[PDB]
Formats: sequence, C-alpha cells, structure tokens
Amino acid sequence: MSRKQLALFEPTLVVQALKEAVKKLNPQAQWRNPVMFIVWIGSLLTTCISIAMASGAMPGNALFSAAISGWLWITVLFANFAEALAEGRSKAQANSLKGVKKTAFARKLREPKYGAAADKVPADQLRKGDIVLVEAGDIIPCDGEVIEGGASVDESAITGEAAPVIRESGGDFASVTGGTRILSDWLVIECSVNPGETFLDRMIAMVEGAQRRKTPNEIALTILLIALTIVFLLATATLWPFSAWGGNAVSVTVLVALLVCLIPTTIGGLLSAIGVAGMSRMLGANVIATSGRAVEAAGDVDVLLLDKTGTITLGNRQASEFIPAQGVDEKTLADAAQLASLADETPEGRSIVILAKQRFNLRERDVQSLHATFVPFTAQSRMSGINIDNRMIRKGSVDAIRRHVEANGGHFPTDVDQKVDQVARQGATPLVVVEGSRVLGVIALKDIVKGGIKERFAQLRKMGIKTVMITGDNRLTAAAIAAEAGVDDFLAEATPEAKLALIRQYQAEGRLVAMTGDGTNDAPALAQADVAVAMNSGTQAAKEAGNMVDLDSNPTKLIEVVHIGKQMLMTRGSLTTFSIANDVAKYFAIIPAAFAATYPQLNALNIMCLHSPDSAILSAVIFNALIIVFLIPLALKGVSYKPLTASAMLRRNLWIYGLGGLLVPFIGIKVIDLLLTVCGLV
Amino acid sequence: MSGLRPALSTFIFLLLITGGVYPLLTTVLGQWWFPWQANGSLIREGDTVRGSALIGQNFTGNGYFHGRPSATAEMPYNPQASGGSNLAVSNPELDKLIAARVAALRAANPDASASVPVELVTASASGLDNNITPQAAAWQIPRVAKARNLSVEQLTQLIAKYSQQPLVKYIGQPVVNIVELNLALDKLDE
Amino acid sequence: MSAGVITGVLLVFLLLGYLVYALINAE
Amino acid sequence: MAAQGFLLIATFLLVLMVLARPLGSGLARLINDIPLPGTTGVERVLFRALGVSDREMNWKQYLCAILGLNMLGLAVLFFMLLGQHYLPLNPQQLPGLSWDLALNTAVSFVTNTNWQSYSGETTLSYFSQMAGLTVQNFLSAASGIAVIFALIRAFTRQSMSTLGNAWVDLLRITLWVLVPVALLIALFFIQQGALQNFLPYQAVNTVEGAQQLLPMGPVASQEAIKMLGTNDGGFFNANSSHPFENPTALTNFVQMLAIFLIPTALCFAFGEVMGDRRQGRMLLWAMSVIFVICVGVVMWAEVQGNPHLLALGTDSSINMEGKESRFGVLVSSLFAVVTTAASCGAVIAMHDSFTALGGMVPMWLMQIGEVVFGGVGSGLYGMMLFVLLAVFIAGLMIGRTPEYLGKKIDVREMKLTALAILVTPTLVLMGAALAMMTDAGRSAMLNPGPHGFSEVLYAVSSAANNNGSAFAGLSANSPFWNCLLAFCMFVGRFGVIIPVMAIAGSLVSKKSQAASSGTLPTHGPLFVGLLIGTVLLVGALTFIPALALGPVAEYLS
Ligand SMILES: CCCCCCCCCCCCCCCCCC(=O)OC[C@H](COP(=O)([O-])OCC(O)COP(=O)([O-])OC[C@@H](COC(=O)CCCCCCCCCCCCCCCCC)OC(=O)CCCCCCCCCCCCCCCCC)OC(=O)CCCCCCCCCCCCCCCCC
Ligand SMILES: CCCCCCCCCCCCCCCCCC(=O)OC[C@H](COP(=O)([O-])OCC(O)COP(=O)([O-])OC[C@@H](COC(=O)CCCCCCCCCCCCCCCCC)OC(=O)CCCCCCCCCCCCCCCCC)OC(=O)CCCCCCCCCCCCCCCCC
Ligand SMILES: Nc1ncnc2c1ncn2[C@@H]1O[C@H](COP(=O)(O)OP(=O)(O)CP(=O)(O)O)[C@@H](O)[C@H]1O
Ligand SMILES: [Rb+]
Ligand SMILES: [Rb+]
Ligand SMILES: [Rb+]
Ligand SMILES: [Rb+]
Ligand SMILES: [Rb+]
Ligand SMILES: [Rb+]
Ligand SMILES: [Rb+]
Ligand SMILES: [Rb+]
Repeated sequence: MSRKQLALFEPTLVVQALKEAVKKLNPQAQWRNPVMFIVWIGSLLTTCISIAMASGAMPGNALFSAAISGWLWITVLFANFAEALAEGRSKAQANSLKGVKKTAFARKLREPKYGAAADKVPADQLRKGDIVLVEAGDIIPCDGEVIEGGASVDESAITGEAAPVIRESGGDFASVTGGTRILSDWLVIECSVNPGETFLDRMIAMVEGAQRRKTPNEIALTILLIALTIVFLLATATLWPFSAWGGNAVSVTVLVALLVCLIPTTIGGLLSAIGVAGMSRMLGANVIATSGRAVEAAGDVDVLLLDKTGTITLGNRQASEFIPAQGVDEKTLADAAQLASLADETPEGRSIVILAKQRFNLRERDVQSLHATFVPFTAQSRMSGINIDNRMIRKGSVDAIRRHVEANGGHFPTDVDQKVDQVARQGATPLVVVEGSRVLGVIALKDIVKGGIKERFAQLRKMGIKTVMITGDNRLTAAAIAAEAGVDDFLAEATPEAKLALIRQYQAEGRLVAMTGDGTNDAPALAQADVAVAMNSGTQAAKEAGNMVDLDSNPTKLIEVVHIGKQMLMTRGSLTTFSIANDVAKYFAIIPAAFAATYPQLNALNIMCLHSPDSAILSAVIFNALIIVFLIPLALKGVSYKPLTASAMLRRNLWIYGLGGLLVPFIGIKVIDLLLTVCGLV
Repeated sequence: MSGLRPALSTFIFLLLITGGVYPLLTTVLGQWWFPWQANGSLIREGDTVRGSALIGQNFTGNGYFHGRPSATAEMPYNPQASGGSNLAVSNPELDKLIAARVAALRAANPDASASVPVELVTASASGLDNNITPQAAAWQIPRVAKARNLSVEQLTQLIAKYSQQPLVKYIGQPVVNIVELNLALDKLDE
Repeated sequence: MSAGVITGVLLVFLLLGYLVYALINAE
Repeated sequence: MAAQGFLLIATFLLVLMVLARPLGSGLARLINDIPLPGTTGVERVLFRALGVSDREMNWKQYLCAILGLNMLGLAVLFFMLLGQHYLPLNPQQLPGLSWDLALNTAVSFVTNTNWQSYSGETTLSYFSQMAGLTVQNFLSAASGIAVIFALIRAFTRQSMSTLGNAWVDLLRITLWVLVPVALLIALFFIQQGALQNFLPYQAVNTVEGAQQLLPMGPVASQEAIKMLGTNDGGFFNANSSHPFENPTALTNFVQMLAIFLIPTALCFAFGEVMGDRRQGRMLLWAMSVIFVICVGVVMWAEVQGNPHLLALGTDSSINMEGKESRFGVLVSSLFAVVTTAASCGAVIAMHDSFTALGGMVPMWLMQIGEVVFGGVGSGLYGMMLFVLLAVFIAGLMIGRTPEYLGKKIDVREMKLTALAILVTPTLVLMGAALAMMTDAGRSAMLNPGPHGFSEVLYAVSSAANNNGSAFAGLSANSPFWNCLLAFCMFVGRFGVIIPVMAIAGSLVSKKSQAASSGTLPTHGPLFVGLLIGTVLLVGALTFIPALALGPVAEYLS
C-alpha cells in the first residue's frame, strides 16, 4: 500500500524484535538452506575443536579457534538476520492490513429492496448466497457484487485512495470489498466470499505465506549455489592429505574457515531476504500478487494488452450529446433511448435515462415492470433493448444495429454514417438506436482518460514493451482514444473470442504477453494471459482470474511490476556474481596464510602484505561476516534498475558487481587486518 | 532383437572396417608407394642393417659425432624402451646428471667452447633422438677433426650435406642426421 | 589411519551426500 | 623467439580455420541428417544389410545405444587383451596382459582417454594393437561426435521428442569422416617416415658394434586416427615424439591440425546448423583467446627454462630437457597446450621435465574440463555447459528469463548442467586425495617434493578429464593405480555423457522463442568475454588450492 507507508528498513524497533527471532533461528532447523547449513556445521565443528583445545588436545591456540568459531556463528546470525528482517517487514505490513476485520453487524434481508428485514448477524457468519444492506456511512462486512442501487465508496482503508470509488449495480463497477466506507446513500450487495477466502485473506496469503513457495529461478540459483558449495567443499576437504604429504598438515579450523570463506555465503544468506523483500516492495506498489513466480515471469514481457473502457478510461461514460437523424425528432430519439435504457443496469444505460429525462424535461413515467419484456446486454451480441410492445426498440454498436436492420429489411443511411464518424472523430462512443427497422439516431458517449498516462506509455516504449489497446468500440473512436492516450497500436471491433484469439496468436509466437483488464468480459482472456494485472475497480471474476490485482487502478502498473520483478532477478544475479568473484581475494589472503609452515615459499602470493597467517585468516572470516551486513540494504531495497539495452545493462552489471567482487574484498581484508594490527589483537 | 541386432551389426561392421580393411589398405598403399619409409628407413651395407635413418644410436668414440643423452631403461639409445628422463626442474638428480654430462663433455672436447650446448646435456623426449642442431654439431668440430685427421671445412660441408631444414623456420629446427653423418664419416675413411 | 581421519572422511561424505540430495531435490 | 612463436601460433590457427570450415559444412550436413553427396544408395544398401532402418530415437534410447556400443567394445577389447597370446600377429610371442593392466587400458581406449601405463613395444602384439586400441580409437571418437550431434540436434529441433538414429550417426561418422581423412593422414605419415608394416623386430648391428632391436608394426594407421579423434596412444612408450610416430616437423604440424580439426569443425557445424554463424564464432573466439594466452604463457616459461642450466656451464637456460631436437621448445610448448586443452593426450615432450608454469598451465587446462578446443565432441558439450551457466547468470543480471538460442533454460537444465559439471572435479579431488592417503599411490612418484604431488594430480586430472597424457614419471602400473584411474576415466566420461543426453532430451521438447528487442545476444565481444571469464574463474577457484601445493610451490621454491 502507498498510504500508511512503510518506514525505513531499520526503524530500531523491529531490529531488536527480529534479532530475538534470529537467536531462535540458530538450531538445527536450517535443513532447507544448504549453504548456511554447511556454515552451521563448520561453526559447530570449530566450536567443538576450540572446546577440545581449551580442555586439552593435541594442537594449540584455543583463542584462534574460538575467534574463528565466534565469527562463523556471527556469520550465521547475520545471514539469518537479513532473512528475519525481510520476513518481519512483511509481517509488519501484514499486521498493518490485518486489522481490517472490525465489524460484527450485517443485515439479513429476504429480498433485495430498500429494506426488507433488518435482522442483524455477526459478519463472520456471512456465507455465499446472502445479501446485506449498508447505509451511508457504514462499513462493508463482506466482499461481493452489488445487486441493486449505486453508492460512492471510499476504499481508503484498503487501497489508500483518498478519492472515493463509485460502485453501481450492474456493469463492471459492481464488485465491492470489505473495510471500505459508503459515502453517498443506501447500497444492497451480495455475499460472494466464504469465511477464509476474502480479499484481505488473499492479501495476508500474499504477504504472510508461512510456506512461501520458491520461484523456479530461485530454485535453479539454489542448485548452482549447492554445486559451488560442493566443489569448494571438495577442494577444501582434500587439502588435508595434500598438506600431509607436504609436511605438517593444515589445521581443521583453518580448513573450516577457508571453506566458509569460499562457498557463496553472501547470496546463500540473502536469497530468501531478496524474495521476501520483493514481496514487500510488490505490495508497497499497491499490487496484490499471488505468486512470486508470476512476478518474476512478468519481467520478460514484451507486449502489454489493455482494455479501453474499464482500464484506460474511468468507465463513467456520460451520454453528453443528442444527435438526431433525418425525419427524426429529439423527442422520438430520447423516448427510444429511455425505453431501451429502462431496465439496463450498465453505467451507460443508466446515464442515458438519468440525463435525458432531465434534459428534455419529459419522461415516459411507467416503469419497465408494467407489461415487462426486456433483453439484457450480452457482449458477443453487443446489442440490447426492449420489446415490451409488439414494436421493438434496440440500441447498440454500429455493426450490431447494421446487422439488425439488414436482418429486418431496411438500411442504415449515409447521413447516419456521417454523424457516426463525426462523433467518432470527436471521440465519443456512438450507440445507434433503432425502432422497427428505422435508425432514429446516435448518442454521444463522452469518456475521460485516466490522467496523464502518455508519459507512462512512453516509459513502456522505452522499456521495450509495445502496448496495444484491446476494445470493442468502432475503428475510429478507438483510434481517437489511442491518439489521446499515446499508445502504440490498437485493435477495435473485437469480440472477446477474437481477443482470446489474439492472446493465443501473440502467445504461440513465443512472446510472453501481459494483459490488464477489469471486467468479467475480459476474465477468461486475463486467465489465458501469462501476466494478468487486474483492477480493483473492476469485477471479482476478473480479480480471481488475474494472478495479480492492482489497487490504484492504473493502466500502466505493469511498469512497477516489471521494476520489482527485474529487481529480484538482477539482485539475485548480481549478488551471485559478487559472491563467486569475492573468492579471489579470499584465496590470496588464506592460501599464503594456510600454507605458511608447510611451504614457507608461498608467502610471495601474499600480495596484500597481511601481518600474520592467523590475522589473515581471521580478517578473511571477519570480512565474510561483515559483507552480509553491508549488503542487507541492497537485498532489502533491490538493485538500481534503469531501462537500458540488454547488452549494455549486462555490461554495466558485469562492470559494477564483478569489479566490486574483485577489488572490494582486497580493500576490505586489508583494512580489517590493518585495524586488527593497530588494535593489537594479532 | 529389438535394439540388439542393429547394435551387434553396427559394432561388428565397424570392427571389421577399422581393424581389417582400413589398416590393410593403409599397409598395402604404404608398402606400394613408400616402402623404404614404411619399413623403418633402414640403412644397409651388404646384407646387414646398419641402423635406421630416424632412430639414432649410442656413439662414444672420438671420431664419431655424439648425440643427445638417452634415458632408456636398460641401455642408452634402446628402442625397446623409448622413454625419456622424467626428471623435474626442482629435482637435484637432474642437476647432478647435467653437471656430470657437462664435466664429461668439457673433458672430451678441450679445444671447443666452454659453453656446452644444451642439446648435448639434456636428455631427449624419447631417448632415440637421431638429430642435433647444426650449432651443436659445429661445436664439436675440433674433437672429430683431431680424431679423424680431417679439415674443419670438410666437416662443416659434411654437416651441411647431412642437415635437414623444415619448410619454415618456426615449425621446427634445423637438424643433423647423426647416424648418417657418422656412416658418411666411415665411408670417407674407407 | 587413526580415528580422526576416519571421522573427517565420514563427515565429508555425509556433507557431500546431504548436498547432492539438496541439489537433486527442490527443498 | 617471440616473433617466431607469434608466427607459429598465427600460421597454425589460420591453416586450422581454413581446413576446418569445409569440414564444418560437412559435419553440419550430418547434423541436419542430410546424406553426403555420393553416399546416397551406398547408405541404402548398407543400412538395410546391417538392420538399421533409420528410425528416430529418444534421448534414453540414444544414450542406451551409445552405452551398449561402448560396453560391447569394452568387453571385446578386454578379452582381446587378456587373450593376446592366443591371437595371430604376435611376432614376439608377448604374453597376455594382467587383469588390472588389461582392464585399465580397455577402459582407457573405450572412454576415449587412451591412458597407457605400460610400454607398448614390449607389451602389445600387432593384433591387439591394430584390431584393438584402433577400433576403439575410431569408436570412442564416433561416440563423442554422436553425443554432440544429439546436443546440436536438440538445440536446432523445435517441440519434437526424438534425436535421430545413433547407429546411423555412428556409421556415417566412422565411414565418411574418420576413415577417409585418417587414410590420407596415415599415407602422409608413411611418406614422411612413420612405420606401417607387420614385420618382426629388426635387429641392428650398430656403427660402434652394439646391438639394438628396432620394433616394427602398423604405427601410422593408428597415429592418424589418434590425431584425428583426439586420442592418446602410440605404438611405443613415447606417445608422440618417437621418430617412427612423429618423424618430421611437417608431420607434427599435420598432427596438431588433425587434433584441432574436428573440435573446430564442430563449432563451425554448430554455427551453420543454428543458422547464425555468430553462434559458432563466439565459441571459437572464446576458445582461441584462452588458447593463445596459454600457448604464450607456456612458450615464455619454457624459453626462460631451467635457471640452473646457465650456472652449470651450458650455453643457454632454455629448457631442452625432455624435448626432441627435431622440434623446438616453442613447438613443444604449442603441442603441449594443444593436446592438454584438446583432451588428446599425445606428448611431443615429457611434461614432467617441463618448468613449473609450463606444467601448471597444461594441468589447469585439463582441470577446467577440456573446453578449449576440447575433446572430440566432448569439448563442445563440455563448453556447452559453461555456456548454459553464462546465459543463466547473464539472464539473471539482465532480469530476463535465462535463454540460449531461443530455448528457455529452466530448473531441470540447471540440475543436469550442475550434475554434469560436478563429475570431473569431484573425481580429480577424490582420486588425488585417495592416492595421497594410500602408500600404493604415493610410492609411484619419481620426483620428490611438491612435484610428486604434481605428478599424482596430473595423472588423476588426465584420467578424469579423458586426456590420457601423463608426466610418465609416475609408476602407474600398480593394480591400485590401474583400478583407480580406470574408475576415474569411466565415471569421467559416462557421468558426463548421460546428463548431456538428458539435457538434450529435455531440450527437444521445448520451442525456440524468436529474437526480440530485449533478448540478450549470445555473441559479440561482451558475451565472449563473459563466457571466458566464467570458464577461467570456475576452473581457477576449483583448483587453486590443488595447484598452489604443486607447480606454484615448485615455482616459488
Ligand atoms: C589476447 C590474445 C588474443 C587471441 C586472439 C585469437 C584470435 C583467433 C580468432 C579466432 C578465429 C575464429 C573466428 C573466425 C573464424 C571464421 C573466419 C571468418 O568468418 O572471417 C570473417 C570474420 C568476421 O567477419 P564477419 O563480417 O562477421 O562475416 C564475414 C563472413 O565470415 C565472410 O565469410 P568468407 O566467405 O569471406 O570466408 C570464408 C573463406 C573465404 O575464402 C575462401 O574461399 C578460401 C580461402 C583459403 C583457401 C586456401 C588458400 C590458401 C590460404 C592458406 C591456407 C593454407 C591451408 C591449406 C593447406 C596447405 C598448407 C600449406 O575464408 C575462410 O575460410 C576463413 C577466413 C580466414 C580465417 C582466419 C583465421 C582466424 C585466426 C588467424 C589469426 C589468429 C592470430 C592470433 C594468434 C596470434 C596471437 C599471438 O573475421 C575474422 O576472420 C575474425 C578473425 C580475424 C583474425 C583474428 C584477429 C586477431 C589477430 C591478432 C591477435 C592479437 C593477439 C595479441 C597477442 C600479443 C601479440 C603482440
Ligand atoms: C569478474 C570480472 C568482471 C569484468 C569487469 C569488466 C566487465 C565490463 C567491461 C566493460 C568495458 C567498458 C566498455 C568498453 C567498450 C570498448 C571495448 C570493446 O570493444 O568491447 C565492447 C563490449 C561490448 O560489445 P557489444 O555491445 O556486446 O557488441 C555489439 C557492438 O557494440 C555492435 O554490434 P555489432 O554486431 O556491429 O558488432 C560487430 C563486432 C564488434 O567488434 C569488432 O570486431 C569491431 C568491428 C570491426 C569490423 C567487423 C568485422 C569483425 C572482424 C574482425 C574481428 C576481430 C576484432 C577482434 C581483434 C582481437 C581482439 C582480442 O562484433 C563481432 O565481430 C563479433 C565477433 C566477436 C568479436 C571478438 C571478441 C574479442 C575477444 C574478447 C576477449 C575478451 C577477454 C576478456 C577476458 C575477461 C575475463 C575475466 O564491451 C566489453 O568491453 C566486453 C569486454 C569485457 C568482457 C567482460 C568480462 C566478463 C567477465 C565476468 C565473468 C562472470 C563470472 C561468472 C561467475 C559466476 C559463475 C557461476
Ligand atoms: N448498454 C449498452 N447496450 C448496448 N450496447 C452497448 C451498451 N454499452 C455499451 N455498448 C456497446 O457494446 C460494445 C461493448 O464495448 P466494451 O467497451 O464493453 O468492450 P471493452 O472490451 O472495451 C470493455 P469490457 O471488456 O470490460 O466489456 C461497444 O460497441 C459499446 O459501444
Ligand atoms: Rb558452478
Ligand atoms: Rb563467501
Ligand atoms: Rb584422449
Ligand atoms: Rb570445472
Ligand atoms: Rb577425448
Ligand atoms: Rb567436460
Ligand atoms: Rb573431456
Ligand atoms: Rb565447477
């Protein structure tokens, strides 16, 4: 969530409250981290060896073994500290969004009315198939669709938006969630969530996964870290017979110190911290993403698919203007529109009557229920209307009414075509109305674009994602909307099966596409798409179909999704490169130090001019401990991602992180050894 | 069958092709085209093989050009062993052998330069080295000249006659056929 | 060989077996 | 000397690329399952007569075919070496080999290592040297090329499940690449002076009066195929550098060209089959930079040579010890790097007598897994694991899904790639540790100090990495050494062939994503340097603790 913003990574309270848990991550329940389990077993072995020297054993220098064991334990504490810090930041967000379950009141109406039965029930007793009534000011006790009535809803407690979100019965603005506050008037909603599968429970399942699933990239990186651990363990453990033939063999504690300094302890300790911090940053960008696998798979998106009515535009779509045709009066046009829009629950159909009756100041006062015969809006039919009398009234798109009038016997006039493409050039969506194979006229449906998103679409162009606009409007109205929004291309006059066909076409080409939608109409297309950024303002069906749902309802939130996904992958690869690159200075510090009595001629490899073998090995272990702490902020923040070319960005990452892993451990080991020599412990 | 007949058939046919026809065709074409080279480049006087023009022999007389030292198992320049001295740079035994060889060569060649060539003091890779550099062959002119009553010009002309150079100077070194040079020395004596 | 070398080789084989099991599995 | 060395490297690489590009096209035609021109009809008769119906095989069936052929060859070779006293072509009546020696050389010549712990001219008869140890020289090379054919087919085929016919691949390789080229190579070697006969051993009355017994035998026919198929071997104890095996400098140059011929033509064939020549030129550049750097380092080390030679009264300090005078130290260094980077194993010179750096760099070149124009087939599918590591790391640091040649590289590929890479360093370190912990392995040394450990580590590295080259100061004829190196060679080949075949069978089922704007190009100087850095860094950090107690300690002593 954006508002109620998370504090710094170290607010000096959760540091203590999680280091207390880090002290409880010490025992043998580290079996799931092999790189850290190797360090744990080596630290226990060095502790037992130091205890043996303290109580009487063959070798000496119990203080050196004690210091090595203590610093290996400190390495384990630091690598658990990063993981517990990320996990406790996630738990802090979970506790922030966990107090939403407040109310214990819910009305039980037998029929959806203004009011039927005010039987109060606890909100935990609500199950699927029930209806409630929320007044103007009350909070929502469940998540579900709206049956009757509309009301302005303040979703600040969930999304952070101070601006209220309009919810209206029917259409794509019917889903409402709990914790939000009604600000306008009465509202009757349905109960569509059972206890245990609400939107807040989805949020808690995202942020507080007790068995948090590992992404395939994380598992493959873990496999490579295990392989590096195996080769370093063998190359370190076989050093004892080699030095035994050389003379006096190397001590076991020096071998364990070299083993810990060689294996990738850094990335092996910060991997889970990277994943959990990626979830925390993902929720901090107002996205409720079910799977980190989906988050990381969103990083290679090259084509983004957008809805137009519910995603790029707000979806109010007021019927601003009146346009009559030849031989048609505005009274007849308004009457046909009002009769066609009596029982329509779409926002456009409601807007038709609720402005047209006030504009013309005349109203056909009967309700639709008197001699009722009404047909709903189906998206593939793309046409609706009323046929209460023997005469018929229908409204819909140009293609729908044209097919209807060729079926009836008439024809659509060229004057009507001139008015249609004139209002399409103006930008309003035209709905053609018909009565008895007579085209009365069109209605201008003015719609508003969701702010200045042209800069975000230019950012998407710069990042390499080509965005197209999927809609069902005319070819020219969608062209005007695309010109206003600054998108790359569009596909107009598309039935949802054609949208799904376009998804299959772009997916069979090998491209991994992303789709952003809000409505139930686009729900199977979102479920088919690889990355499906649903909208909170949309429908519960689209929210369930999408693998990640927004809360700010931004059309270009895939920018942030790709940001955190590529930050995860780049942080993993960069810390891996740093960890393998670090071993050169560890070799240059330990090998002339470990082989100093068996082979005294190997001191020429001591290019850092370290004081003594014990100081060199102990300084290497100290740097191996401290690099984890110095890279906790990078693991918890992610690396700095800029929209560069793939080759140039790889070159930048190689330069920065490879040269850091080469030169930085030299400087760190030399500074630590110099500080130790100055202090006098070595 | 079902994966066993093709396996046995392919293995048996490849065995026949690469252990019958191919070495038999190679041998037939070799003996037909280059029989002297294919038979070992043997050198004969009368009906007695005096050696190969490629292998090389142990030479210790004063009137014979000496080759590189050999580290074969039973005797120096033994074709039944054909190994080399696998002695390390850090091995003191190699330094002892090099010092002994240098002392022996300086005793045997007093009129030559005191800087012995490394060819005559380093054991070759196979032991059977028939070749030395022309510089190493011209280093031992005075000993052979004093033992053979020949001229320096005659000895250098004989070495240049029995000197083989590669196609280009960087894929090898100029070499002197030691056995052929000593046989030519014997023929010039006779 | 004394008990120390046997214990070291046993520990190395146990670590290698655990690491190979971890590489094979998706823990 | 530096100018001569640079000219030698440049000439060798230029002639190598010129000779290897048409062979690259020819091998690409066999990868694409298109018969060679003029081989149509003969194939139809021969495959039908054998019982090979050109049915396509999965990775499991392909791998079982390769393993069955190799086990049949192992059994045939082992029983032939045991019963060599009962077979013809024995003009010396040499006895049958012992069980340990016979098993070791059978595993050597089947697993393409061709390690030899004996003396050939006093151990092996003409039948066991020609119908054995040369048939396997063809067969192990053909098996390696068949496995890399399966891998390249996996990279070029989309969404299928089969990998072609292993028997068809082996027959095509052996009859149309391995035999007709090695026939010309053997004929040139016979012309230059190599042996090819079946005569008994020729007694020689020398010039001085001593008697020596010259050994005869079919030398050039085996020499051509051990150079073509990157095999070790040799009729004699000296692998190369015997005058009857490597008579002239032209023969040595042709030997080096034949050693790098098929491993370079395989990269050319891979680049042609993929449709992008940059995909093969990347591998060639990545191999060539490391190769040139290693050749220069070994050349400089051998030119500096023994520091005690000038002190003890010699003319120069050039390390002429253990090298032939028919070549130079420059040519010896180049041949040593060629055979230790190519998993060949033939020695122009005793590597034991090399300097510390010039023994370290060949040893390290074996230890990195033989990827620098490596073993025949095996070099390409060994560097095709480091390429998978590089594309995984680069895909992570660009934020994209890891991807090579369009196909994704997921968890199963990483698991099998790690398992394939782990086999050779694990065997090297365990074999060296077991030889260091055992007196039967420790008593085979010849040179004292760190260099005996260098001998042991070199032997175990060459066995595990299928090189076969040796310092030869190690007395590896012990039963313990024979069994240890046999286990190392067997696991080091057949624990890499199996997971590469599993990688191929999991990669055939994938599809190739087309090139996009954000896809990382797997060619160019950046990716060449990235793959070079990955290879050198992995091969360093695995073996610096092992190399710092041997050749490094000897150099600093
Ligand atoms: C730090 C160390 C750095 C190490 C560097 C190592 C460099 C090695 C490079 C690796 C090579 C592999 C990649 C290239 C292979 C493919 C070649 C190719 O495609 O050409 C185009 C290729 C890229 O062009 P493109 O635009 O992408 O595509 C064009 C098509 O390929 C157009 O196709 P095409 O049709 O025009 O070509 C086909 C055919 C067209 O022609 C024909 O039809 C046939 C013509 C030949 C037929 C025979 C005629 C006789 C010719 C003599 C050959 C004799 C063989 C016959 C046998 C008899 C022998 C007596 O020609 C060919 O067959 C191949 C062309 C010749 C290949 C050159 C060989 C490359 C290596 C040689 C130099 C290496 C020196 C470095 C080592 C020394 C360093 C110490 O360009 C190159 O060749 C790149 C290599 C250039 C040379 C290397 C540059 C560096 C050299 C200096 C190194 C400095 C090191 C510093 C060290 C310290 C010193 C002080
Ligand atoms: C840990 C270490 C960290 C490393 C720190 C450093 C990393 C960052 C370096 C940044 C350097 C700053 C920028 C310098 C730019 C200027 C230098 C340059 O020219 O190269 C540009 C290069 C970017 O090139 P690009 O943008 O991708 O190429 C597209 C072109 O711009 C335009 O596209 P195009 O298609 O038109 O290109 C045409 C042409 C462009 O090139 C041209 O040829 C010029 C155009 C001539 C006409 C075209 C005809 C071509 C025929 C002639 C070709 C011969 C030229 C080469 C001569 C010999 C040169 C050796 O390309 C080609 O021809 C393709 C053939 C391939 C060229 C041969 C490759 C040379 C060998 C590379 C040796 C590198 C050794 C590094 C060893 C490091 C080991 C640690 O940037 C580099 O400097 C890369 C070199 C450094 C390699 C990075 C090492 C990474 C090591 C990390 C290992 C990771 C460890 C993993 C551990 C974890 C494992 C579990
Ligand atoms: N009440 C109504 N009656 C009839 N037709 C209507 C209508 N409201 C809209 N239409 C028309 O039906 C078609 C549906 O377009 P719509 O905007 O719903 O597709 P879309 O993909 O852009 C949004 P979604 O996928 O959420 O439904 C358009 O041609 C529109 O003008
Ligand atoms: Rb690795
Ligand atoms: Rb480390
Ligand atoms: Rb080999
Ligand atoms: Rb390796
Ligand atoms: Rb090989
Ligand atoms: Rb390999
Ligand atoms: Rb190999
Ligand atoms: Rb490795």
